[PDB]
Amino acid sequence: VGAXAXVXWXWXWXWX
Amino acid sequence: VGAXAXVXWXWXWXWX
Repeated sequence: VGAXAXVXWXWXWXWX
Repeated sequence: VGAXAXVXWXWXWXWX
């Protein structure tokens, strides 16, 4: 949860 | 996985 892969911004879910 | 809470750097596990 933050940034990278998973939740937050980047890839996976959320934004990015 | 990246930064924040969980895996990576910050809090949880890894570093920080």
